[PDB]
Amino acid sequence: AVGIGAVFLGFLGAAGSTMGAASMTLTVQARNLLSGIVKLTVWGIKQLQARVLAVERYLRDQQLLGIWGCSGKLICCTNVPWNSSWSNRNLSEIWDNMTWLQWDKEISNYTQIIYGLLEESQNQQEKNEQDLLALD
Amino acid sequence: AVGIGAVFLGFLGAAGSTMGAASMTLTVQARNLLSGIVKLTVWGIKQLQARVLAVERYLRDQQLLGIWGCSGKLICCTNVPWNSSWSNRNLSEIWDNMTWLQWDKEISNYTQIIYGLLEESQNQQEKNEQDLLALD
Amino acid sequence: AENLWVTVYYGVPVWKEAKTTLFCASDARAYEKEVHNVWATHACVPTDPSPQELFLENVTENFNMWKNDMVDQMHEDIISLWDQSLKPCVKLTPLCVTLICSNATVNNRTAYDTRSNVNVTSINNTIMGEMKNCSFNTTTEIRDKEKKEYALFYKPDIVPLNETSNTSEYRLINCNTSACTQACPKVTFEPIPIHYCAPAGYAILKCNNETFNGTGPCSNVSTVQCTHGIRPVVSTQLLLNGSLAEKEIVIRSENLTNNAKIIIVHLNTSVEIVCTRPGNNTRKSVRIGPGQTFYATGDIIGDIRQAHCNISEKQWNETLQKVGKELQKHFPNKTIKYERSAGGDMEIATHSFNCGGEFFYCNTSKLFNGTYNGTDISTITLQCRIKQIINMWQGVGRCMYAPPIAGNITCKSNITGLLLTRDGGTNSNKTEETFRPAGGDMRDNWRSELYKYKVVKIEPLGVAPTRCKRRVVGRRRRRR
Amino acid sequence: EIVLTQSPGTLSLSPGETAIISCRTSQYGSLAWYQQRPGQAPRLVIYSGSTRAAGIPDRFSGSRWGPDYNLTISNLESGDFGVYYCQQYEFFGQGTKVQVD
Amino acid sequence: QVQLVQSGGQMKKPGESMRISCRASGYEFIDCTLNWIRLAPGKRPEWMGWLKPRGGAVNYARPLQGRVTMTRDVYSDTAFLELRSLTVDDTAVYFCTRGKNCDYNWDFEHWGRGTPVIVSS
Ligand SMILES: *[C@@H]1O[C@H](CO)[C@@H](O[C@@H]2O[C@H](CO)[C@@H](O[C@@H]3O[C@H](CO[C@H]4O[C@H](CO)[C@@H](O)[C@H](O)[C@@H]4O)[C@@H](O)[C@H](O[C@H]4O[C@H](CO)[C@@H](O)[C@H](O)[C@@H]4O)[C@@H]3O)[C@H](O)[C@H]2NC(C)=O)[C@H](O)[C@H]1NC(C)=O
Ligand SMILES: *[C@@H]1O[C@H](CO)[C@@H](O[C@@H]2O[C@H](CO)[C@@H](O[C@@H]3O[C@H](CO)[C@@H](O)[C@H](O)[C@@H]3O)[C@H](O)[C@H]2NC(C)=O)[C@H](O)[C@H]1NC(C)=O
Ligand SMILES: *[C@@H]1O[C@H](CO)[C@@H](O[C@@H]2O[C@H](CO)[C@@H](O[C@@H]3O[C@H](CO)[C@@H](O)[C@H](O)[C@@H]3O)[C@H](O)[C@H]2NC(C)=O)[C@H](O)[C@H]1NC(C)=O
Ligand SMILES: *[C@@H]1O[C@H](CO)[C@@H](O[C@@H]2O[C@H](CO)[C@@H](O[C@@H]3O[C@H](CO)[C@@H](O)[C@H](O)[C@@H]3O)[C@H](O)[C@H]2NC(C)=O)[C@H](O)[C@H]1NC(C)=O
Ligand SMILES: *[C@@H]1O[C@H](CO)[C@@H](O[C@@H]2O[C@H](CO)[C@@H](O)[C@H](O)[C@H]2NC(C)=O)[C@H](O)[C@H]1NC(C)=O
Ligand SMILES: *[C@@H]1O[C@H](CO)[C@@H](O)[C@H](O)[C@H]1NC(C)=O
Ligand SMILES: *[C@@H]1O[C@H](CO)[C@@H](O)[C@H](O)[C@H]1NC(C)=O
Repeated sequence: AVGIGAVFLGFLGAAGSTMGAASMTLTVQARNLLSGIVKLTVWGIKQLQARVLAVERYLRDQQLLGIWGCSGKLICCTNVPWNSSWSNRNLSEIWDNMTWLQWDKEISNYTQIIYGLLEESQNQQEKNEQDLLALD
Repeated sequence: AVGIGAVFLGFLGAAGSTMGAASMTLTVQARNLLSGIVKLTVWGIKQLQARVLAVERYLRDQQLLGIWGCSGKLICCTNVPWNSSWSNRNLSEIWDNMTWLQWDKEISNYTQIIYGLLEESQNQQEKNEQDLLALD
Repeated sequence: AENLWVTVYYGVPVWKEAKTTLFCASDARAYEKEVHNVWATHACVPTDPSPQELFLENVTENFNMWKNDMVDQMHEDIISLWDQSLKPCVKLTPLCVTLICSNATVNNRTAYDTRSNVNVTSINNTIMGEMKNCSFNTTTEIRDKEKKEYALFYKPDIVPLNETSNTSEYRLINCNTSACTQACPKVTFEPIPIHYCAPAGYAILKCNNETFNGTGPCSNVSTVQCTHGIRPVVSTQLLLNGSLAEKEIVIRSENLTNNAKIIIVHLNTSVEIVCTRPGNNTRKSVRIGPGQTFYATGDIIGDIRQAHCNISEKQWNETLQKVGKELQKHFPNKTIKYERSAGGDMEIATHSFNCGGEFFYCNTSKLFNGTYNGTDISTITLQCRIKQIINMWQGVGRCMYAPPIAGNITCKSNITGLLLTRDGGTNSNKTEETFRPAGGDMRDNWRSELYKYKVVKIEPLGVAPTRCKRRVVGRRRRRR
Repeated sequence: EIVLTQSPGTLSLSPGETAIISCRTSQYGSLAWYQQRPGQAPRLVIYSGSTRAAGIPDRFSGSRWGPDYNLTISNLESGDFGVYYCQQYEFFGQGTKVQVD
Repeated sequence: QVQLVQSGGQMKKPGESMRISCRASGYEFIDCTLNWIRLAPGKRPEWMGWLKPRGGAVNYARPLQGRVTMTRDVYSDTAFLELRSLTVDDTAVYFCTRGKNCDYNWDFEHWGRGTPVIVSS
């Protein structure tokens, strides 16, 4: 589920390996997600549409990270406990068997709850820290 | 002036309530500010124009938060004291009577001073922390 | 949950199979962006197409060539390119005046195919004889004076017998339905290789285990930023200037038992074909309107009576034999019997292609006249015909006129694939063997090249359990 | 080959009684059933195995695994009698006739 | 919408040819596959051929490919058919036919009203 990252792979070369042997391309994956590629004709519209859609994708992802207190990092520990309804998952295969491309299917149908949980916990922590600073 | 935040209101539903309650809806307004909505014709220009202006406004707001040391949070305590020229505002009415839509009319004619004071104090603190680290 | 906490991860290797608009990357470089068009100078991007392939350890992905939307993207881009490029050029509407035509005349030329001088067009029957000499009143620039111009048209470009069967008066064929536009001479454009590059946030996957049937898993997967050079060539009954499979001949259909579904055959060794129109065409230039010029073939000087294509006999014979062997594997315990083209419009009843801006049509009965798993038990010559007025693709309503090209024209090509269909009802004991050549949408041509690729969007955010509670505690957990 | 073979060719059925028809298939492929209203143009009934055509009540149903399909028409009304054909990519079965007693 | 019009009936002599017409409406005639089915009385319906109106490509059932010719006209939305040499055994109804999606050759639509023709002597 974690390990020491690298950037020399260039792009998505892993993939395939387990999560503990695949969560290491985070730098390069973050890089390539936005960088590049770059008589009357209209394909300027197509190029602008593609560029704007990519930029909006990146901004939405960064905003979702920012709400949860995770902006400024790729890895991010959080406070939300594992759901009361799950308490069951196959962690023995999380650590060293399932690749991300497989694990992403098992968290589907439940991801929507996790974002709300993270948001609520972060806002509680925010107001708690503000109160703590305002205590004295 | 502060409240335990929420996201279940969907959009701008409050409004109206005092600042101490209207300050709970920060997450949903932050979310909806950028997300969505999404033979030869030109309204692609209109759509691209709208998207680009929305993204530019969001980037300007985030940059202004970043300069003041507030990027990554919705609430943000700072160091700038209440202005020497003000020392008069109606705080009993701030906490539980005035809504944000009313209070925004009173901080007008003076906000431009705050947008300088905040960055001044932040840069002072930045160089102070750099010097403190350099001390060892 | 005293040992169990979530964790956010970003930049994670996950993707899903969405669809998007791809970038056009040129050859790097042949584009003069406005001076002339070679394929897409006004529109497409010149940039480095270096694929930079990457292999993946244990990935297994499902590919489908028939549902590959990139062929639809190619279709739309090609149609838009041709439509916007032909738009500024001259209109042929003023040229629809009544044409009085007569048989051509030869000023003592010589014939290639026999050791004697030309005597009569009816016996010297090629180019001359199929081509009519027409004269017509046309307007000068000042709109008050008219003159007797003349030009020589191919017989398919003119239509009698709606001018009554005794008048010897001819129209242009297009005027019955639509008005044509001439191709701008500076715009003349040819099959430059093109590369497709994914936009930001999308990855183009490629399958290297070439021998998969076309719809199933592929294990030798690889990732590429820009596809290899695809040539936007268009031809019927035969793919040319294509790639080649590393294994021997390959055959592809979503259901071979579904007879109406086209069968694409992909070769491993190319068979060279040479096509030529001898004789020096003289480009006549006649004025229309204030500042428009119309090009037409004047007299044809030099030796005339040939319009041929040539294919090596034994090479094509063995290629067809290997096709027959593979189809015998797929269709067990029965022969394979190739046959003449089924019929239909001449754009698909004949092999079609363009060389040097001149459109060719060639009778292919010489080529598919086979028998059991091969031909029955030296160069094969294809008689051909030429048209100038063109319906752009199959049956789309956009017409075009091709200006003639002066001097003799010769082109070479590598045949790489075939397009076949099968006989229908049965008569079981005597039907499964039959196969014929068939036409093809340009989707069928471009599928043989965009076979390999798939488009997926990155989902760079993921969640998983880890050992950390934020600022508080650790974790007890499991292992494989 | 002989891709389709329907049976029974002749069937006698009283009104309100359930009908049964079978179509073999010697090769893998789609299957279907057509209703020939007597002296009229036939019409689609079932296709792709068990899926019903548009506007057909639920009386018409069937199923298969591989080389044998059973068609059943519960409580056939008088109007739905006639001749029924089995089709697969080009072929037609010899047909099965149902008459009202 | 789908609509398959057809010509009326007629009576023919042995060795002579017939022509038949079938006209489309309510959809794009160029892109959609079209079919023809013979339906003789009291025996197997027989396949006759296909037609793709875009390119005019055709394909024929083998026992009839020495006689059948199938054509179309895009600007009139009309399909046409012919038998180059008849016999009494050709007595049957002729049904021009589509598929409803017609990304699939099989049919899977009307079946327009048909047209009966008899060969007699
Ligand atoms: C399949 O693949 C084959 C190659 O394997 C392609 O073959 C080429 O076809 C093109 C036409 O489609 C040919 O282009 C023409 O070549 C002529 C000869 O070129 C030689 O001689 C000239 C001097 O005469 C030299 O400058 C040149 O470097 C060569 O040594 C040119 O004279 C022609 O010029 C005309 O076109 C150009 C470009 O538009 C204009 O700028 C000119 O002003 C002029 O109008 C023309 O370029 C090419 O020669 C063929 N190559 C070979 C090796 O034979 C097939 O085209 C391709 N597609 C098909 C369908 O077969
Ligand atoms: C394609 O293949 C055909 C057939 O093989 C080639 O035709 C040949 O063309 C040459 C000229 O290019 C002819 O040469 C002449 O032959 C006569 C004798 O017949 C001789 O008296 C002349 O002096 C001259 O040499 C040759 O006859 C002719 N062959 C045949 C069988 O007609 C053709 O050249 C090939 N290439 C192309 C581009 O068509
Ligand atoms: C390709 O070229 C061949 C040979 O030039 C063409 O074959 C000829 O096609 C015509 C028209 O179909 C045939 O005409 C028929 O002839 C029979 C007698 O054999 C007659 O009874 C018919 O009424 C009709 O006139 C001709 O026989 C045939 N000849 C040969 C040698 O095949 C072919 O049509 C060309 N195809 C294309 C697509 O250009
Ligand atoms: C499938 O057909 C091929 C022939 O099409 C049979 O194999 C043998 O193939 C060679 C090479 O093509 C034939 O020799 C060549 O014949 C051509 C005339 O077609 C000639 O132009 C070449 O110069 C060379 O002589 C050879 O004749 C042929 N053998 C026989 C008995 O025809 C193969 O046997 C066939 N498949 C089966 C299962 O029989
Ligand atoms: C095509 O027809 C034109 C017009 O009839 C021919 O041009 C004339 O040819 C005659 C001799 O045949 C000359 O006296 C004239 O001077 C030519 N020009 C005109 C404007 O009349 C032309 O030669 C014919 N070409 C062929 C190949 O038959
Ligand atoms: C061609 O040459 C022959 C023989 O020399 C001659 O009779 C004829 O007039 C010449 N011109 C034409 C157009 O045939
Ligand atoms: C077709 O092949 C047969 C083989 O028996 C041959 O007799 C015939 O002449 C060929 N016809 C053509 C036009 O190639």
